[PDB]
Amino acid sequence: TGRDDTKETVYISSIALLKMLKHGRAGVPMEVMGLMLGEFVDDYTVNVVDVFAMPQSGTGVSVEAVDDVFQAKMMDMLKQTGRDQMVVGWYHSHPGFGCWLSSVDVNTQKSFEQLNSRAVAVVVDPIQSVKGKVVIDAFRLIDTGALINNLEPRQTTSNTGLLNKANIQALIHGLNRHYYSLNIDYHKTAKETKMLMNLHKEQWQSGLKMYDYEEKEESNLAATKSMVKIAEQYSKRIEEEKELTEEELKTRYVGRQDPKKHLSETADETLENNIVSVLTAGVNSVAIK
Amino acid sequence: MSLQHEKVTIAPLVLLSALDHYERTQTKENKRCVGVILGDANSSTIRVTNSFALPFEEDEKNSDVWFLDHNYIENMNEMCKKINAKEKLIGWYHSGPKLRASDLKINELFKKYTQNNPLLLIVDVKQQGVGLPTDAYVAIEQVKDDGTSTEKTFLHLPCTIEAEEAEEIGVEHLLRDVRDQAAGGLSIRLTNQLKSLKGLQSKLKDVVEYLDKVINKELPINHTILGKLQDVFNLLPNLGTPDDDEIDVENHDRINISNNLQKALTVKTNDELMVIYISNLVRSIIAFDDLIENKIQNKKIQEQ
Amino acid sequence: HHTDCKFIRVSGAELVQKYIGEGSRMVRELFVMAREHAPSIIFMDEIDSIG
Amino acid sequence: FDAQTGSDREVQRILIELLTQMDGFDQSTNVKVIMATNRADTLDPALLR
Amino acid sequence: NVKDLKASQRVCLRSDSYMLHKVLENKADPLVSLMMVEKVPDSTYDMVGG
Amino acid sequence: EVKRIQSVPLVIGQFLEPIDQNTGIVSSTTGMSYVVRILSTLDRELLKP
Repeated sequence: TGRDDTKETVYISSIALLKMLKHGRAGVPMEVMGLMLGEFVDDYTVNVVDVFAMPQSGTGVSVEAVDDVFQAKMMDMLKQTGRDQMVVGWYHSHPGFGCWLSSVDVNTQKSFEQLNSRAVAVVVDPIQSVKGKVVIDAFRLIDTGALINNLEPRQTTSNTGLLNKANIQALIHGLNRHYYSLNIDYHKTAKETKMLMNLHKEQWQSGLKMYDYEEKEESNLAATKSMVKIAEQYSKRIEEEKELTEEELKTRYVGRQDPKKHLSETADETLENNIVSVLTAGVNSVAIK
Repeated sequence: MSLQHEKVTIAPLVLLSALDHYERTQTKENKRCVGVILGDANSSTIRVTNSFALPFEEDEKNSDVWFLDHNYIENMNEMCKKINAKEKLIGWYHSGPKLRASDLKINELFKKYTQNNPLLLIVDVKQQGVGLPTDAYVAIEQVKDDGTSTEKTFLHLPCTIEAEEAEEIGVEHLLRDVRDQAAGGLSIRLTNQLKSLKGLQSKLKDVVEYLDKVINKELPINHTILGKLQDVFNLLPNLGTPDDDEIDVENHDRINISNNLQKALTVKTNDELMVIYISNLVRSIIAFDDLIENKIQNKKIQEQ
Repeated sequence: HHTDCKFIRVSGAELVQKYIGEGSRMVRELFVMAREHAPSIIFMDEIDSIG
Repeated sequence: FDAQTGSDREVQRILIELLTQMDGFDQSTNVKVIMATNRADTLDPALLR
Repeated sequence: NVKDLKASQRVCLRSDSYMLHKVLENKADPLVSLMMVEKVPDSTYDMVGG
Repeated sequence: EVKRIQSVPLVIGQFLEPIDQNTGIVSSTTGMSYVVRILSTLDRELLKP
C-alpha cells in the first residue's frame, strides 16, 4: 500500500544524453557527479529534460560530493534564464565499471529519496559505451518496509514488462536488497534529428566533387588483379568438389570464407563506383558548359 | 588579438542546445535567443564545444535596445573553469536567421571577455533551411573599397559540423533512421546525384537574382562577390581542347573495366543456378523413395 | 610414425614457460599431461650442458 | 659445460635450445641461420659441424 | 548435476559468478601448444639411412 | 555495428585452441585466461593454430 512503488520510465532527452557523455569522457580515469533536472508527472513518468555537472570532487562520489555553494549558485543561474527545473535525481559515474551502486552510492540514494521519493540514480560509463544505448541504466529505490515483509515486487505491474538485465556481480545484490532497474527511454523530436542529419552544405556538394583520377585508376587496377587471384582461388573450389557431405567439403576446399562470395563483393564495389564516376563526369560536362 | 577563425568545427551539442534554449525562454516572432558559446579560441581551428543561455531581451520598437546582464557572464565563467578549463568564452550564438547591424554593437560587448574577435554563430532554430543549419561570421574592421569608409562588418568564415568523439557515441545512438544521405550503396548515391544537381542549381539561381537587383533596384556594389564571379568565368571548361577529348577516352577506359566485372558475375549467378538444379535432381529421387518405403512400413504392422 | 602415437616433442629446457606462469612445475605435471593424450610419446629433449 | 651457480646454467639453456631447434622438422624454407664469430675456440665441442 | 561432474573434468565458467556452462573434454596445456605447430613426423625407417 | 568492435581500441590476446567453432579459449596479456566467442566470417583457416 501507500506509495505506488512501481519503477519509472525515465525519458532522457537528446541534450541530456550527449552532455553526460561529454563530461564523463573528459574526466576518465575518475568519477563524476552531477544533478538531474526535469519534471515528474503521472505516477511513474519522469522526464529528465536537462542536467548540470557538479565539478570534479577530491574524495570522489560520496554524500559530501555536492557542495551547497555550487549547487545553489548553479540552480540560481537556471532561474535567471527560465531553464529552471527541479532536482529529480542525480547521476554519477563508475568510469571502469558497469552500472550498479556501491554501498556509498546507495547511501547517496537514501539522501535523494528524502528530497524527492521518486528520485533516479543514473550510472553512466563514458568509455564502455560505443552504442550509447548500453551501460546507462537507471535505478530507483523501493521502500524499506516493502523489503522486510515481502511486498517488494510491484514494479512489474504498470509497465510494458519488457525487462533488460544482465550480470549477477554487485548489480544483482544491489537489486535484491534495495532498488529496481528499468531501461532508459529516449525522447526526441524531429527538429533534433534534422540538425544531426545535416553536416553543412558540403554534404551534397561532395557528390558532384570528383577526386583525383590518379586515384581511380589505382583502385580499379588493384581490383582487376584481385579478381584474377581470387578466380584462381575459386578454380581450386571447383577442382572436383563432388565428395560426400557438404560440411566436409566446406573445410576441405575452403568453402568456409567462400571464394565465390569474395569475387562477388569485389566486383560489385568496383562496378557501382565506376558507374557513379561516369555519371558525375557526364553531369559536369553538360551542366557547366 | 588574432584574426584566426578560418575553420569552425561545431559539436552537435551546440545545435540541439540552441533548439532547447529558444524554447526555454519562449522567444518568437523575431525575438531572439542570445547566449554564449564556449570552446577554444586564439587559434586557426575553432571548436565550438558548448552553449548556454544568458538573460536577454529583444525589443521590436528599436533594435538598439535589448537587455543584457553582465553579472551573469562573470558568474558563469567561475563555474565553467571548474568543470573544464579547456572551455572559455569564444563568442555568442544568435538565433537569426536575419543578421542585423545592431548585432555589431552586441558584438563589441563580447569583446571584453575574449582576446580574439568574437564569433557570432547564427543557429537557425526555425528550420527553414534544408542545408546550412550553421552559418558563421566574425566581425572585423577594415577600410572598404570604392571610396567607401571604414566599415565594421561581418565577413563569412568557413564552418562545418564534425562532432567530438565523446559526442559521437550519442549521435550514433539517436540516429536510428535509414539515412537518405549517408553515402551508402549504388542506390543511396543515385538518390544523391539527383539531389546534388537541384542543390547546386538553386545556389546558382540566387546569384542571377542578386546581379539583377544591383543595376535595377540599385543594391550596393559589393566588389568581393563580383571578383569571385570573374574567376567563375575563368575556370569554365572549354571544349575542343585536348583535355576534354582525353576525358571522353577515360569514360570508355572506366566502362571497359565495368564490362569485365559484369561478365565475371554472370558466371557466379549461373553457378548458383547449376547448384539448385542438382539439389532438385536429388529431391526427385527422395520423394520417389517415400512411395516404395510405405509398403515396407505397412507390412510390419500386419506381421507384428 | 609406425608406433602410431602422438610424437610431441618438447624442445630444449622446460623452464622456458613463464608468460602464464613458471616452468618449475610443468616438468612435474608433464606426467599428467601426457596421460590425458594417451596414447602419446614424449620426446623431452635436453642435449645437456649441465656438466 | 658449467653449472657452478644457477647463473652458469642460464647461458647453457640458450645453447641447448638453439641446437635442437636449428635442425629441420618440417624442413626449412629459409636459408638456414647465419652466425658470426670472432673465434671458434668459444664454440661448443662438436655440436657445430 | 553433481552426477555429470567427475574429478578431473575441465569445465567452462562465467565472469559474473563463475557458474558452469559446458563440460569440456579438451585440455589446454603448454605441452599441447608445442605439439600443435610441429604436428606428426614424416619420417619413416628409410628416411634415416644406416 | 560489428565493424566498430572489430576496430580499435583493442587488447591483444593469444588464441590457444578451439573448443567449439563459435567459442575458443584464449589467454590475454592482462593475465587472464578467458573463454571467448569468435565472430563469424573471420578466417578460421589460420585461427586454429
